[PDB]
Amino acid sequence: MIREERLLKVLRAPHVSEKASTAMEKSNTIVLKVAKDATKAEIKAAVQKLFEVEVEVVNTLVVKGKVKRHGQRIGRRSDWKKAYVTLKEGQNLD
Amino acid sequence: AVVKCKPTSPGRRHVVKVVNPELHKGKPFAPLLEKNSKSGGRNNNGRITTRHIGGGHKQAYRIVDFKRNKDGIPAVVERLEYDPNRSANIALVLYKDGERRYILAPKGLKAGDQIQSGVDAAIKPGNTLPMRNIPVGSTVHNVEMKPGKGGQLARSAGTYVQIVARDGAYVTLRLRSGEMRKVEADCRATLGEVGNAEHMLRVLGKAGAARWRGVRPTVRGTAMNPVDHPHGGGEGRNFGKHPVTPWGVQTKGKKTRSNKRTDKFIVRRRS
Amino acid sequence: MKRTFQPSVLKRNRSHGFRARMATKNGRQVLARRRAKGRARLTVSK
RNA sequence: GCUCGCCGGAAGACCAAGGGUUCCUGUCCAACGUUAAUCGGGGCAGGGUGAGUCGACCCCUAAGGCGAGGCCGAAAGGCGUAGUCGAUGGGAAACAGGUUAAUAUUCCUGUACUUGGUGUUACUGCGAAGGGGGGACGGAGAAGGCUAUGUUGGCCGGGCGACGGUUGUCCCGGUUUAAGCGUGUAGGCUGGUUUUCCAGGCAAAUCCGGAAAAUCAAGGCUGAGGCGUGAUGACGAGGCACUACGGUGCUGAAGCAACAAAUGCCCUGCUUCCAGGAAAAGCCUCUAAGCAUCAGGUAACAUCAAAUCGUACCCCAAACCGACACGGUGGUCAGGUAGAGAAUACCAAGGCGCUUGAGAGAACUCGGGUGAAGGAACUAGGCAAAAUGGUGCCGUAACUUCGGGAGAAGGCACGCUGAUAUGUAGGUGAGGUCCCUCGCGGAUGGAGCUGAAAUCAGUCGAAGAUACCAGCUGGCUGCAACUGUUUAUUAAAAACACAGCACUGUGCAAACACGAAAGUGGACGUAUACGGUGUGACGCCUCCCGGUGCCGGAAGGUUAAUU
RNA sequence: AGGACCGAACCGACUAAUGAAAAAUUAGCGGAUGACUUGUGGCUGGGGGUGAAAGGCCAAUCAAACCGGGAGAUAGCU
Repeated sequence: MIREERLLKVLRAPHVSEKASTAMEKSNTIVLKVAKDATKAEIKAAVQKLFEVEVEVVNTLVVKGKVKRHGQRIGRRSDWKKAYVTLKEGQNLD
Repeated sequence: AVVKCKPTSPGRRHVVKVVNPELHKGKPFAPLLEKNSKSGGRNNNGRITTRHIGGGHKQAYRIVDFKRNKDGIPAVVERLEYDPNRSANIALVLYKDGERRYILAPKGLKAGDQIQSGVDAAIKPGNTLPMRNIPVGSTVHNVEMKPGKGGQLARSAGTYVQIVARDGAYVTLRLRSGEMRKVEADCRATLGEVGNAEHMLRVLGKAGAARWRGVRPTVRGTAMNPVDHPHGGGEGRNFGKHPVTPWGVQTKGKKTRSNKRTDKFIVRRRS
Repeated sequence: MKRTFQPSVLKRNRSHGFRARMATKNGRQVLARRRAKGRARLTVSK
């Protein structure tokens, strides 16, 4: 049982990319940016409540931040957690 | 028996094996085993405290019974076994009550021989009893110095002690060194000589053998530079000084016993 | 030719890392000194 | 794109460590790239790392670390008990195919497995900080059984030749398929089952150990591979539709047999040797306190569960350690022909041509090739080159510690073809036939397959161990017995070490060593042991105690604090 | 059987000629079941360690490491 408030905080965004699109189309799997602390179960819960859609399974991974250079000064982008969430057969997501 | 090995290579030429067939060809009694890791002759500070120790073969520790307290229960000798931890051979015995122990194998002992500890026990080889009960003139081994402690004198492959006298609460032992020593007469002792008496006839026959026995090589002080040893330095081979340890103390002759607490027990020093 | 530095992360950490430094008084002192100096990377710790 | 060349026990493929975006795409060429650069491991932007079963975490411990109390220490702190950490070791579980520009045992497809809860009905002794078993272990050697893998034939598809021949004993390609489940084999280990008692296993034990007694000779454990299923599937040479020339979608034959065969597996086995070969948990089992008709245990079945972190890419290197796009770096994989071979040569798969080129064809330098006659005359020195170089057989001195010396020396044979023998000796081994406690069984049987070595006869060349590969040999002699070690980076030796020898200390709270100490090593050793010193295999051997040391003595002389 | 023999890997470094290289190269060379070699982790600390002993090695540094401090040591010398 995850708290409503917690759930709302978990899910950061949808991730747009070719791969993501492919996943959505073929495998019925949505690619989300989620909180770095968000566990799989929590993510699933969030998905179910907040998008109103049955979840088969969630795979997560941590994306490491790229090191960049703004002019002369070096600086690193933040790490962030990506989640492939596979929706059950016949579940169409808006 | 001793066996001079045929010189099919140098390093085998001068080898003499001591091959006893009556030893157990097999894995030892595992309950009585325990771990025994190597020091490298280095103490808790991590410094080398005794030179020339290092390496050699992994060895288990056989838990030998030197206290020898199963009084009245007769044991029977199951087998003789190789112990890597000592010059003697050990013997796995089986008490009538079902317990097993390792003991130093004495001279005549073999599989099937019955042995017994206690005041009542028969004065025969391998039997153990207090030195007030043991007849004067007898050869004993595995001799306790303090009653109850465990055998400390005469444990090595072909050693034994003579009980020369029993004067009241003490008995006088003629130790293998030639030292005559008073010992409390209630101290325990095992009848006969300890076993593996042709141990001294073995000759390693190569450098490697020594190494296998965990003995690193020994450099001569005279081969060193003066900063290292008192004997060091000299152009060519010089040695114009009285022999001494690496720490400057005389080596040829200078006595080093300082124990004034046990001077009373020493009847006569060895010669 | 086998050069002197042959990196190993665990070894580095155990040797020089924060916790090791903390463990002893001299280590602590070193840390303090570093802090005083204004070091950004107080220890080898990543 | 087509040729050419190089690596191929790597200059290929996959990891660890280390790095940390170098990966992929688009875009830009100032700088960086030893030249140019449209290219890049460079700049900028975007994308990319998907796990119950791989690894970490986790449970367990080794060396070792920390260490409540504690012992010790001016202080700081040292050592260490209980404990708790610490892998490089022990501990549950996944395979095949398909897919991305870039991930995959992680996605998808198929087919699996594991150990937890929870609930069940069925049963009914459960229970640990404890007991026992197990885990649990060395070197070498030898086979035998296997597979990986390869070769040939069969089969299936395609081919009929840019130049003489090529419908055949011809040419090219393919002929692949897992874990799991079932079977429990080659083979290895052990005698089982029941009963009774017992000073043992810190207490108890129905467990282990020990005693008896009965009765049956098969009982159990282990075990590669094969076979079956998994699989009416998947993959499949290439054909056929579309084409953003990147590829996408459909389709799909055969898919067998024999022989050879590992250093891999059975094997943590067996045999043997002495130098005598981790630990703890998981796992099995036994009970105690306990609880007692409850919990807990095992039984299947249902359901839920398996979080977290790593996953790109380089990894003998242009990405790690070397200031550089410059030598070092642990593991795994190991095709063909020749060969003893992981050597060597040429190749496969795959990967590269080393980020300045173009000419010229002087001296001189580097790295190679050949050289008349002579053959060490060179030189400090045959330094360097040259030479020797294989298998089999014959043959082989002094001296010797009887092992050696010895590959001593020195010689002969060596290709190809045919025959012996349309392929032998051997190896393997199908049908058939017989037996049978019935199976992965035993006999007999020899088809097919594979296959040296030799002899005889012929034959070609200047030359047959034809290339690469691959000892120079002998004689006298110093030193050190020997194998070893050493001045990282001018010294590898006659130096150090060595087995052996001798002296000497040391009686165990050992001498000695590290420690203001506690303590630790010596050693869980005990004089056939340990320390120190010298000598240095083996053989034959090996006067002086005045000096300086050490050992013993203590009559006298001298002699501190103290008084 | 073997600190046995010939010989790749692997470990080394006797001879030779020659910055890519602050010790390498190519050609030969020694050991190659052991007193072998190697990965990972651990321990020993500066008059201290370790040393089959060369004053060797202890982070390209060694007859006393490096870093900071006493410290602007002292310098009848340049």
